Amino acid sequence: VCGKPKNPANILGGHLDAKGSFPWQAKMVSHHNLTTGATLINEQWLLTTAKNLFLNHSENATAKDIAPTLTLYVGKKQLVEIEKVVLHPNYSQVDIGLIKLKQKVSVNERVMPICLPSKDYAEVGRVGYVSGWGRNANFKFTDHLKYVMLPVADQDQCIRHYEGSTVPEKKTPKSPVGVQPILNEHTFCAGMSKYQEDTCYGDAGSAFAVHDLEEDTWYATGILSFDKSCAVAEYGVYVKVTSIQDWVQKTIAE
Amino acid sequence: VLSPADKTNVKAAWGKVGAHAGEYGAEALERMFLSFPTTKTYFPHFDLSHGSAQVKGHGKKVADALTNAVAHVDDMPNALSALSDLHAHKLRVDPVNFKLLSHCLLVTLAAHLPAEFTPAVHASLDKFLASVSTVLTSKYR
Amino acid sequence: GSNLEMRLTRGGNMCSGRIEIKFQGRWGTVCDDNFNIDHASVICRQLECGSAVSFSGSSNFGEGSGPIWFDDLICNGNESALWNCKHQGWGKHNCDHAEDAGVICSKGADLSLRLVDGVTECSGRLEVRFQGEWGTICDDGWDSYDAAVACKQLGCPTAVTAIGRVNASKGFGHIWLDSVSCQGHEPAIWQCKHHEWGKHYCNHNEDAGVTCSDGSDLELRLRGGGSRCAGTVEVEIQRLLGKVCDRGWGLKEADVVCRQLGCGSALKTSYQVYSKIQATNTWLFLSSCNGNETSLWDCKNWQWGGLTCDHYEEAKITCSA
Amino acid sequence: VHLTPEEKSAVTALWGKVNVDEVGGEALGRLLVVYPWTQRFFESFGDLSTPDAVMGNPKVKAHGKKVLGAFSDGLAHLDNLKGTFATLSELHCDKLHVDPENFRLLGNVLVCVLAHHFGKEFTPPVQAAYQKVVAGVANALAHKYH
Ligand code: HEM
Ligand code: HEM
Ligand SMILES: *[C@@H]1O[C@H](CO)[C@@H](O)[C@H](O)[C@H]1NC(C)=O
Ligand SMILES: *[C@@H]1O[C@H](CO)[C@@H](O)[C@H](O)[C@H]1NC(C)=O
Ligand SMILES: *[C@@H]1O[C@H](CO)[C@@H](O)[C@H](O)[C@H]1NC(C)=O
Ligand SMILES: [Ca+2]
Ligand SMILES: [Ca+2]
Repeated sequence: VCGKPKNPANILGGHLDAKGSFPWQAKMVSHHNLTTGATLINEQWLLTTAKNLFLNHSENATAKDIAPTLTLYVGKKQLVEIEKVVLHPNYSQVDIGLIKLKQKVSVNERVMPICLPSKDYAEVGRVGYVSGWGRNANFKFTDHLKYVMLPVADQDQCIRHYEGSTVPEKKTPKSPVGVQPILNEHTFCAGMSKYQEDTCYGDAGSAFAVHDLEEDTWYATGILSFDKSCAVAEYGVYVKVTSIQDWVQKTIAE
Repeated sequence: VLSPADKTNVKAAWGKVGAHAGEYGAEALERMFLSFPTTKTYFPHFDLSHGSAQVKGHGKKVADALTNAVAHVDDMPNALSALSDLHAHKLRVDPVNFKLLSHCLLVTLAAHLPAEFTPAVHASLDKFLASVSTVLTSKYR
Repeated sequence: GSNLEMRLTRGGNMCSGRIEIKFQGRWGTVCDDNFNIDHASVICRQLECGSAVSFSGSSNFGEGSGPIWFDDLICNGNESALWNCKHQGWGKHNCDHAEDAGVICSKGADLSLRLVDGVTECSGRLEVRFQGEWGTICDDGWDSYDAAVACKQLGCPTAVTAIGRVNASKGFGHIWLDSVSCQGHEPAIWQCKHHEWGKHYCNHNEDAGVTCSDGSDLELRLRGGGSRCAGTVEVEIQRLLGKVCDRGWGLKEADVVCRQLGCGSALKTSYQVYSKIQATNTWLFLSSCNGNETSLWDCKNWQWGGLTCDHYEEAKITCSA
Repeated sequence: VHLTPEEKSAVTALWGKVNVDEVGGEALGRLLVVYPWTQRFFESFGDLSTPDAVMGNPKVKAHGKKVLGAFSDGLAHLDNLKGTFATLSELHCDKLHVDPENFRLLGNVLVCVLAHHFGKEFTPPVQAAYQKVVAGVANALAHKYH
């Protein structure tokens, strides 16, 4: 069953996930002790970002290089072995990888995949929940899973906030941070909350989960790609899942 | 964050502090080394003790970099670009330590700036130092 | 025909704002790419609002909305209307809405300059009236060419021009101009180069000031060293006594002072006990002399008042003679 | 964690001079101004919108007075800190679900306020001792999330 958390909801921010409400969130740790996020999308597959998979590594690395160096946790502290990794054939515009597990994970109250959406929910103003294992205000990996509520931001406002102009040949890097996000038609942006909380180092790979009250179902509308959107820049940038749905179904079928 | 009011206030405080900046940087470093001894292992070739000429010099360098950043506060990624490259690639400084140093710098300012540490100016300086740390940790890998 | 209307929006009056053009009943804007003073002169002419004063991108008036009607205009400033300037065609542009041009004309601006809280009518804090309200200028980049332009505009003597605020309080309210950089030939301070109007980081502790003098009143003396050639360096400017701050005070500056009194060279910045010489509140700051100047007043960009030093102050000299 | 006698003497000798009715409100207010997400837990406190309003809010002052009272109680029981703080940990964790990072965060704000109030007397060794104390208190207070 997709998108039916047992306890539905009512990062340097707040909102500790105390009762457990995001059973699709996974915490991957690299060989050199960095924690990032990943999102269980069915009983055997998870979504993450290419950059997450390329940590600890040279800008030249393959799938068989990366696969044995990863460690992956679901639920609270249950280690799960990874079978393989499939990078998206593109990375200049999409920043996505799929992880395949050796065996099917048992589904329960604490571990359950999020459902993939059939509608485009990324309308301006919609408030989504981002859960993450990332760094807090002290830039230390958080001890407990947390989440924030963020609204989807205007794409053009975001483009202007990061790049000089929206016109391609007029663009110049204006990123308040060192690393530049990937911006194109496959991505959307999202502003922080109103008590000034946002995502930061290590949150990438997490799902922008939207709770559809009409069906009471949670949908992965985005996958956080640019996780440097700490309280210095304004918007995090996410890859639209609707724009990779076909590729996901295909990769799963094969 | 980093609103116009925050930028005005941080610039006011930095500019009044003026050339004492290096002394406060060195005091903040010493406070950090004594209070959070795990941070000492990034400086094995220094002699780490109160009054060290080497710590004084390094704190003066850090202060000068911060004054450069305040002087170029709207184009900070380029201004601090070289130091961010150095800190991520050569020194591999764990990002937590920038939060630790920034806190110790704030404590030093509080301890020496009685009037000039109102809640608004405290908040603006905290946000400024958090921004410097964010830029200097954005190239971690 | 008569189906073309233009207006300025959000600039607080009818003679200042972002350029909006109505065509076929829809309002739209113009990008600031290649936008210049000749275009602004045309616009200010269309509203009978007088001469152009400033042009700026979407920073002073905020971003517009809708179509960008014109881009890469080439027109000479004598055209009867902005839509009569040469253009690549309606709706052809490379600009974004961050490049929406805005203008302020003289009838919507209303500028005048005065000095306030001076020792004389030709010294004090410099205030500009804009749209009826008076405000100050921050001294970020404030130099001797700017002071010379200000002195010239007041009709004050320009032989010697100091920056800074003597007896002038800190201003309040708006800071209208920042990073003023004149060449000295401009007829008014608002025709020099400056940042965008109202966009600044300065605070009211930084206020530009001027002192305009013919040189006949500037006096320099050493007091309290037992002779006229040793002691604390006291200055009298417009009959106001003050002292030189030791920040930036070297042997070159001391040698300039020693030379002005005809005592040869400065031998020591040492301490000697003679008389009492009372303390004051007004300081002269020297940024640097070359040392070949004939007078301390010939050193560039010296600041008279406007800044407060720390405990270290009262530079003193003992010369040989 | 184990404080030596000179560090304990340093801490208690300074603490004897702290004004326990004001400093906790001062630290809580500064926490709310500098780290604004923490206002989520103080909805009943009314207007939390400007620095003057936070620092002047009498309920903020009163709650900070209670918080510092708890700090003082921990300072008097540096060896059995766990039992002293058991009920406060239950309160902050099981009912409010405040993230335990904020105990550390509040501690660092408190250190900054003490530095501002005591100036040169807040020497580097005294700061180090207070950092040890506040780290131990934060770790004790976060015990129920384990
Ligand atoms: C806001 C925080 C900081 C700033 C602005 C800063 C600034 C600087 C500057 C200006 C230099 C000298 C660069 C040069 O000489 O070209 C430097 C060097 C260095 N920094 Fe930092 N620093 C900060 C915090 C830290 C911390 C907390 C650590 C380690 C715990 C660290 C690790 C290093 C190392 C290892 C060096 C090399 C020293 C050398 O080459 O002499 N930095 N930093
Ligand atoms: C860091 C160490 C802290 C300690 C030792 C502490 C201690 C206390 C104390 C003594 C009380 C009063 C309990 C009573 O009167 O029965 C209290 C209540 C409370 N605490 Fe804290 N506090 C701390 C920090 C925080 C933080 C960081 C938050 C929120 C982020 C928080 C949220 C609250 C609230 C909202 C109450 C009042 C609840 C109510 O009145 O219903 N506290 N805590
Ligand atoms: C760091 O990595 C090493 C090597 O994998 C491991 O033994 C150690 O437990 C890790 N430490 C942390 C804090 O994760
Ligand atoms: C990868 O990029 C190529 C070139 O733009 C494009 O044709 C192809 O469709 C992309 N891959 C996928 C899976 O869409
Ligand atoms: C300085 O003091 C007052 C107030 O600014 C001013 O009127 C006066 O002219 C100045 N001093 C002298 C000696 O003229
Ligand atoms: Ca153009
Ligand atoms: Ca100038």
